[PDB]
Amino acid sequence: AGSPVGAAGWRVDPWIFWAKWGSGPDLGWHPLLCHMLDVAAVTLQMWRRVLPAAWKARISGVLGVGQEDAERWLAFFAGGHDIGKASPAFQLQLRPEQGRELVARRLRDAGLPLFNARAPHGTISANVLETVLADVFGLSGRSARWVAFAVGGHHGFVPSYDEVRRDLDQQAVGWGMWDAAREVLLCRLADALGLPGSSRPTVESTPDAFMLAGLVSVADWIGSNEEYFPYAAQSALQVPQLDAEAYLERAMRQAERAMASLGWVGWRPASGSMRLTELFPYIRQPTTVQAAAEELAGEVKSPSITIIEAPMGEGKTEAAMLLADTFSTAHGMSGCYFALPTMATSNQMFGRVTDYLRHRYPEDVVVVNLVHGHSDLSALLQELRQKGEEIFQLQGVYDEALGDEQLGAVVAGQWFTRGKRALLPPYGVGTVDQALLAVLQVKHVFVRLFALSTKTVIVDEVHAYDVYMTTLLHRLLEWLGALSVPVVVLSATLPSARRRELVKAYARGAGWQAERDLPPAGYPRITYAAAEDVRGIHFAPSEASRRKVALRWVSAPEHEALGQLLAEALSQGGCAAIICNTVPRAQALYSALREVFPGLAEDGMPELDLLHARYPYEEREVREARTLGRFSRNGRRPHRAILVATQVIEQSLDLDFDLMVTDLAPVDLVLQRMGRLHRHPVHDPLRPERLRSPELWVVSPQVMGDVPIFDRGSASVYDEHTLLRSWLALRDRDTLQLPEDIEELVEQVYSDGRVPQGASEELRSLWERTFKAQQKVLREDSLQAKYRYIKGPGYNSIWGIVTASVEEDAPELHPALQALTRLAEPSVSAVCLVAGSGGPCLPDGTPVDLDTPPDAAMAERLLRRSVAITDARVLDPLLDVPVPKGWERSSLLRGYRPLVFDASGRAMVGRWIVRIDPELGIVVESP
Ligand SMILES: Nc1ncnc2c1ncn2[C@H]1C[C@H](O)[C@@H](COP(=O)(O)OP(=O)(O)OP(=O)(O)O)O1
Ligand SMILES: [Mg+2]
Ligand code: NI
Ligand code: NI
Ligand code: NI
Repeated sequence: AGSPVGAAGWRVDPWIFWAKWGSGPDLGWHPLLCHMLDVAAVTLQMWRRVLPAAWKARISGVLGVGQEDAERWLAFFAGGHDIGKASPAFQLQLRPEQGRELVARRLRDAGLPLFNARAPHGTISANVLETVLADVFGLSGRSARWVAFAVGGHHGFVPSYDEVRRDLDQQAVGWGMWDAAREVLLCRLADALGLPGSSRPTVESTPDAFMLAGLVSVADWIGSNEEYFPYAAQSALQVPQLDAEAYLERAMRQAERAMASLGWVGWRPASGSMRLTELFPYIRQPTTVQAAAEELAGEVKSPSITIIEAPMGEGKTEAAMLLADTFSTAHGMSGCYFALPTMATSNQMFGRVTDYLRHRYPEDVVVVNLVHGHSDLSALLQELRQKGEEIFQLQGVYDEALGDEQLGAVVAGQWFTRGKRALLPPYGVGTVDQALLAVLQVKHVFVRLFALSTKTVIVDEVHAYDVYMTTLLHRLLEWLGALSVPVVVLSATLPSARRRELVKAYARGAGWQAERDLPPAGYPRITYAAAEDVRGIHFAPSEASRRKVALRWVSAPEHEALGQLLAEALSQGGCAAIICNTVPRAQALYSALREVFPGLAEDGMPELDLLHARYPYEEREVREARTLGRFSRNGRRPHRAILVATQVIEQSLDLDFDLMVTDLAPVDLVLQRMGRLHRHPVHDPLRPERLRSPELWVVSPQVMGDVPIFDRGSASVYDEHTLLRSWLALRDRDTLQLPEDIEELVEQVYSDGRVPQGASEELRSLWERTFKAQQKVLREDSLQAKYRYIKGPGYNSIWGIVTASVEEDAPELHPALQALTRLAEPSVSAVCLVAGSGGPCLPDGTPVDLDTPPDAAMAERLLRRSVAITDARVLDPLLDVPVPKGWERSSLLRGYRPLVFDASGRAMVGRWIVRIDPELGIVVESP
């Protein structure tokens, strides 16, 4: 520091600097030191009221200090996140319309030099902390640099090394008097936290600092809510006179109230030492997999991965929740995230999770988990309808890459509105995609790693096709292993190579130097892996799982006779499902099937029904509720019904069907679809005699010679070569011998064996060609990994864990990078409206003002019309439609495109016609 500073300069007065500033009705402002005390207070309350004890113990172990020192120091860093706001570049950012000259004269009175240079405040925070944390606070240079970059990454991305130590203007950061000012602020915040003269923490572990950045981001978000953290200054004209400690106390109580509103407090484990029959009253005699799980439960270690492989319908989820209960009770990991399969809704799972949660936690589960632990939109809607202003609302989030403070407040505020919100609460149910996003190079990934770090992860239903086609779960397992996160993976069946690479990934993250191989065990089995311990527990399949399943084919010439086949099969009655690989095929087959089954069912709704994601959300709620009401284990089963549907039935849902028709798919997916066939024994006596023998109809592809010709939709959804392997594995079967044939088929298709089996040359050509295509895809993804995936845990530099496109912002996320990695289909969110005078209107029938943000009621009614279009034909033209100016400033409606149908229910989008059918849902069609 090259500028001498006199005592008059050291008088400074800390309170003059601002961190938050008002706009309209709020003429006041928030002093920077107040904001730092607020974020530190939120960190303290997190440590004392939210975080699981195992997390605090482990982080205290990494820090090398006791839990008290770890608490005050983490609070010090998190409060130190905005230290760079004390720079000329940020203080002069103020709007001229809102008293910028007043702040200018106020700084000038202190004697601070002024400069017009501009830099993001977080990079400045890294630039100052990397030196100040060492030269004053006595931390090692590595810990200082690590805390500096991590804390400086809080608005989206950790700064690149050049951003902090090369391109950064000195005039932007300031020096001399500014350094004395920041030194004063940091010393006062530290004294308020009681840092002297406690032993200095070691922060040299890269992954830990990385997730800690996510903790800091969440803390700043909590401090950004003006309802719980009102600005201390009542007007720009005057600087408040404050005692830092009393303000810290008030900030702590406010933090407690704010986090209490989010339902993070207070999940007391309330042990306890419960058995499986107690947690789940509905089960009398536990299934064999649950028995082996109950036996394993007494021997589990704090960080370990479990892989459960049992036939579908055997009740693996209760075993997973059992191990999770053992983790929360006996190992201090009181939190869990239930990672659902991508096509699954959270609804049915959430009730099971709630029913388990009643046995371990007080009735706060009613007042907390019901609205906060749910990922899907219905909970957000009920939270909107409920009094009062239940949704968390941010303001004054100064993300430089967005155009203004409130815009950044909206983008950050999406974390409390979008499905990713389910990640935040200690118990949450949601898609596996939210957890898989943690390894992508996207905004705020460290927030995801931080959320996952505090909970055991339970991956419900893993498919072999997914683990074969992508590395996402492997990388997530590496980072999960680094964070000492317990993991349970449910699966109907996996190839041995897949289990090997998964356990290898979690072990690689764990740092487990032991290289001993996984013990062999017959199917069904439970793999297990702790530090010093590794197990392969085989167990006898339940006798109910021993069934022969008929496998009939319907060839393309017979395909139009398929409805007549449904007539001859269901003539005696009985439920039946028909899975389709794509929405348009489902709509078409349904339209064809309407002629065959006109009749109403006993429940007063038609026996024929359709289900897919492409509906306005309320209609989706109706059809989903009707389906779950018909075909669940306890539902009012119709004497006869037919349900055409996509793969939304294929995953997670607890449905039962007397008969199953399905499109060709990779075999693990077909079996997963087949798990809904005769799933519940209680339904056995009442089944029609024609359907008493389980039977699985598969839709055959057109076959020129011996060469299959897959339909374009399935070809676009699934890898073509895998479909070829599956069709070859299934084409000669007459009967499936469960449960061994499950593992047999899956280990046949995904394993090394090439079986042309002496067929035609053209088929060999199709084989080699489709395989070359698949390998070209996998290779191309492997070569683009630097631009897509974050560095693994063993990477040494805290910077460069995420490189480009840093601070865009905010880069996709779901529409873009999600698609290149095939994590999910790219899509547009849309709001179905109707045309009329005065612009777009709701169907019933009130006008919408697109120019202003919606009120919560109107936002709810608008969200009820929402739909996630994913069709390639109209996706781009829909993106070209601007998001209306009032919506992008709303966290509830950012990224949503209005979709104005006419009275005919038609709308002109691109060359294509979009139409909103009462039965078919949204329908794309050529004009
Ligand atoms: N021990 C049990 N005995 C009898 N029924 C049980 C038992 N445990 C759970 N069930 C019920 C609850 C569910 O409604 C139904 C299916 O359980 P479930 O956990 O969904 O199996 P699963 O998850 O392994 O199937 P899948 O592999 O297809 O996802 O059986
Ligand atoms: Mg399951
Ligand atoms: Ni900030
Ligand atoms: Ni801040
Ligand atoms: Ni901020």
